[PDB]
Amino acid sequence: RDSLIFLVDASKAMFESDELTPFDMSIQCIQSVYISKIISSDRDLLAVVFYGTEKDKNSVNFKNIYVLQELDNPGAKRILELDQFKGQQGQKRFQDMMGHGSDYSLSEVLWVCANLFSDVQFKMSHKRIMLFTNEDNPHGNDSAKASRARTKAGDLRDTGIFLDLMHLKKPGGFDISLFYRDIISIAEDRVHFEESSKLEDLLRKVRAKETRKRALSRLKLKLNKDIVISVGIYNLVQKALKPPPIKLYRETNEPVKTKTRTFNTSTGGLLLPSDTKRSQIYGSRQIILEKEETEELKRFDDPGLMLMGFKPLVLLKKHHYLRPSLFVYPEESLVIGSSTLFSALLIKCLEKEVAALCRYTPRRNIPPYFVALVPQEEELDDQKIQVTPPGFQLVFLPFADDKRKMPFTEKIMATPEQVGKMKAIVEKLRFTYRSDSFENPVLQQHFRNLEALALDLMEPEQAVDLTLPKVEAMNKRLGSLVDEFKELVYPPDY
Amino acid sequence: NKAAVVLCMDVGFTMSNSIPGIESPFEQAKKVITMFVQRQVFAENKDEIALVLFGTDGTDNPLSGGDQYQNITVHRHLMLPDFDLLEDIESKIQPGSQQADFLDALIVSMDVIQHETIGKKFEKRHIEIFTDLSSRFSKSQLDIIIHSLKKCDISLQFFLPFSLGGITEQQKEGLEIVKMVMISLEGEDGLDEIYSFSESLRKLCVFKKIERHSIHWPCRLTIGSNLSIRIAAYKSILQERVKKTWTVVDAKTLKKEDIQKETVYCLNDDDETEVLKEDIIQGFRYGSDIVPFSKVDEEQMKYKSEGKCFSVLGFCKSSQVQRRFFMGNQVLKVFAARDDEAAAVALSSLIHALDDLDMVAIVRYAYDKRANPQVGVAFPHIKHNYECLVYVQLPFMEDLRQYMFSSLKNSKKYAPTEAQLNAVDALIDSMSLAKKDEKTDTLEDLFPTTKIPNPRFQRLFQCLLHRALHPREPLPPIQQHIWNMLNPPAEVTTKSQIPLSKIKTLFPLIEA
Amino acid sequence: SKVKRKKPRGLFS
DNA sequence: AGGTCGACGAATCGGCAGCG
DNA sequence: CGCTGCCGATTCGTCGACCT
Ligand SMILES: O=P(O)(O)O[C@H]1[C@H](OP(=O)(O)O)[C@@H](OP(=O)(O)O)[C@H](OP(=O)(O)O)[C@@H](OP(=O)(O)O)[C@H]1OP(=O)(O)O
Repeated sequence: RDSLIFLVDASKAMFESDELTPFDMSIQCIQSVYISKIISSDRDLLAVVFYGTEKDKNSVNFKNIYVLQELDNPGAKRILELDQFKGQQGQKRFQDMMGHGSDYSLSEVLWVCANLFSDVQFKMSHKRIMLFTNEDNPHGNDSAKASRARTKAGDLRDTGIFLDLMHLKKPGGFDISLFYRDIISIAEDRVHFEESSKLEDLLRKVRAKETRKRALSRLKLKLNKDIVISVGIYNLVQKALKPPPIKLYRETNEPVKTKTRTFNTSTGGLLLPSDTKRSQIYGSRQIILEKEETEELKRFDDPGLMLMGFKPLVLLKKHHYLRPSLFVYPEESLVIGSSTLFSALLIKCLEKEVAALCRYTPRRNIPPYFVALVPQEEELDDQKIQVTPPGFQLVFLPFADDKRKMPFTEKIMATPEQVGKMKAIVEKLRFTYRSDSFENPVLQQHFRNLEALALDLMEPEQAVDLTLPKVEAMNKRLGSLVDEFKELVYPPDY
Repeated sequence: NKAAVVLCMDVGFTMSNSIPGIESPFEQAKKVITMFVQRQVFAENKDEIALVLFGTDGTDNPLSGGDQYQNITVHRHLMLPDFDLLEDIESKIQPGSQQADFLDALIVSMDVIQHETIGKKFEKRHIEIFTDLSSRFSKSQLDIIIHSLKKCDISLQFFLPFSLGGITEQQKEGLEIVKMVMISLEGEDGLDEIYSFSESLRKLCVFKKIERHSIHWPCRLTIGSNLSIRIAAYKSILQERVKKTWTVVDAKTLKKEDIQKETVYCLNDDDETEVLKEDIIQGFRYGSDIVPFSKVDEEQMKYKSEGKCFSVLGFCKSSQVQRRFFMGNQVLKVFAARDDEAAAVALSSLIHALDDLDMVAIVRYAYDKRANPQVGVAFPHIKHNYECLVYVQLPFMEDLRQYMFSSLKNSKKYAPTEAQLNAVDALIDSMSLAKKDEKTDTLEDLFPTTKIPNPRFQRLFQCLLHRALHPREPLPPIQQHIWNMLNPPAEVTTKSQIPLSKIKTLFPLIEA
Repeated sequence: SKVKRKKPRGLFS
């Protein structure tokens, strides 16, 4: 488990603009990531602190710094308390209860922040810091503050704590070269996000930076018996599912441990897996097999990807879907040189418009599967967010048993006039699609219900189901085209 | 679709005799029938098999007279196949020494059909004939047999121990009579109902494919509030699975009823204090918070869907929807509602309009009022004969992830050399799984893996059969023909060689 | 050519 | 160790088909 | 033509094991 700390600017400019103030923008972004962490059931510890504060409060009693939340798991009370500062009314409430726009030293800010990591229990693995401001070179008037802060930041980077800057939109544009460049935790190729002006982009940028990778498995990809490379497998999309209930004791509100025995019907003695056999009845006979035998009969090959050959992409039919795809990337930590082959392969098969085909074996003792590796080129948006990462897409292919035969039916052909009206209808119903457009109604209502109970509010918000069609507007946008199409194609009798 | 089918066996000496280079025609008949019965018994179908012999030393059959229908024995009547019958074929049967008439044996099979199927129901009838055709037979009855075969709807397949393409004059004459009768039933298609035992073994060496009848799902496809189209949908691609599970039994009695499972409850705290099921309640995580919530309240407060739907949210360019996002575990094909001329015209119009504009439809799907709703794409598909929409599920915003992988192209360490790229370029050609310029400028696939049966089921059924026939011996290893079918063509295997040596020589690889 | 004579029969299906 | 992912068995529902 | 039981399919929610 890790830990993360958020830094927020109290400077007067943070409360200035049709666009949201960058302060309220920050608050909304932080709310959305807290909710996001809750919905994942993740175990990381979050914290929120302000700098340049008029009133102040922190462990070491340094001036103009205010810890709002210490380093802990997300909580309902915490998100409610954080939401107390939302919108203009919350901004006014914040500025009334604290004030704003006082002087500070960022050297002390960073020292307080290191104290918060120092105060953590049970040794979290990665320690990171995230900065919100639109002020470039805040100490351009004070080289002594700047140099002691640069010195302190170097010490923290020797301490291995990561730090990074979500620079918000600035009048006259923000410049990275003036300050923070020499201070942030760097990475090898720098290419960096532009300043953020919209909540969607800000959320995308923090969310892309925040999560560390978690390799799903460490396979070997075998070009033949001899030449073999190390690769990581990653899922990139994974089906969200409703968390399971947990059994609870009635009186103490304490969770309970459930176990599962197995014992003889007559004797009642606990039965070892050796005390029983596995059976099936086929035909008119009973067949007896052992647990080790059953495991052994599943054994094919070994875990890993074996190359079968190369196939031109046009042959992979679109409607031969089977299960969600996976993403494959080189893993240099086990086998040196692997990335050079991997990149050479990606380059040449991209130039030749071709997939590879492999026999796949995820884990020990599983029947193989046929998968096709499709090359995928890196693509950045106009915000330099990585939309598609570079690598091979791993597509599963169906066996013969997976196809179901369809019933016979006669072809009947539409007229060009029918198609013409329908094209007009289709164009009149056009819109732009993006994957982030739709939320899951079932999860979205469930968590609303839980929060109303957790907060003792008792009467939950009914979440709008955005998957529903915009019927009245769609009818209005169609006008008389529907009745024209109906009169044209349908006979006078339904 | 029940088929009553009769295996009709020459048990004489001539097929009992073997050319030393090959197993006897009697042995080949044993093997091909063995594959057949293995298929039927491990198939879920309830079709029944009857086995009759002709040329027997004995003479016992429903038609049999003192001199008429001699040397014919009804070894097996019509019941479901079983391991007892299987063992009977495997070891009990032995070669005979007499001869009979196969066109008597098939009218004995007509009598078997008449008297044993009348208490049952069958869509079809088939007779399977095995002989070398070395015996004198009569053709006097040829009209009334062809009439009998026509009127009772009996199909024939003749299996010859030799390729269709040394046979005796009687043999070739019988060949032509086989042609003439199978023409008299089925013409030129009749002349294709002949198979060599070699190709027969090649064809039915594998255990039979699984299949199911996908239930039709009728619905109204809705555009706005006013436009509606009646449709029907079917599952088309699924991760298919054997329904019969393992069963758990006592190691001594082999009975199921001797074993019982118990679920314990105790507090999470030290010394593991036991808890009665009564004082247990249901609750949920919410971060560090734990919320008590009864199942009744959870059900009463759960989101309720309206019920069946297929409603269209709008249309977009096909290029918006990269296929790597495709979600779900099923693929639906959607056809028009059954027997609605207007509906077929409408859906034809939609598939046409969509394919012309190069656009796809976004739809909301719900199986019934109990299931959870989904968001998914539908897109046009066009064939000879029918047209349909395809449908697949799309992701909700909560189910994406992102990972910020390091860009390989701009790296200074991992950029390959031009020589390395040339070795890769040789390799990718050598491993090509497709042939171009078939005079139609079309690809031929040398390894069309959509046609290979799932090997896990092949292994399972093979091991089960081996255990059933032989309890003492351990499990046999996997079959070499199975391995050969799972490997790619040997031509590609041979062409791979030199490029693999080249690439091994060029690229340096070493472990941590 | 749209429907194909290769479809197995009887014993073979 | 702990969590996450996939596979597997059990529950529940609706439709089809056999017998009168 | 109606009743009945059967069957299969289907969707869903727990359980058990491998792997980091
Ligand atoms: O030739 P394709 O364009 O690649 O489509 C083929 C072919 O379609 P046709 O029957 O129209 O010729 C199959 O028949 P064969 O190749 O075996 O001769 C057919 O087989 P199934 O219906 O049994 O699946 C199946 O049609 P579709 O693409 O609509 O699924 C599909 O088979 P493949 O996907 O394996 O290529």
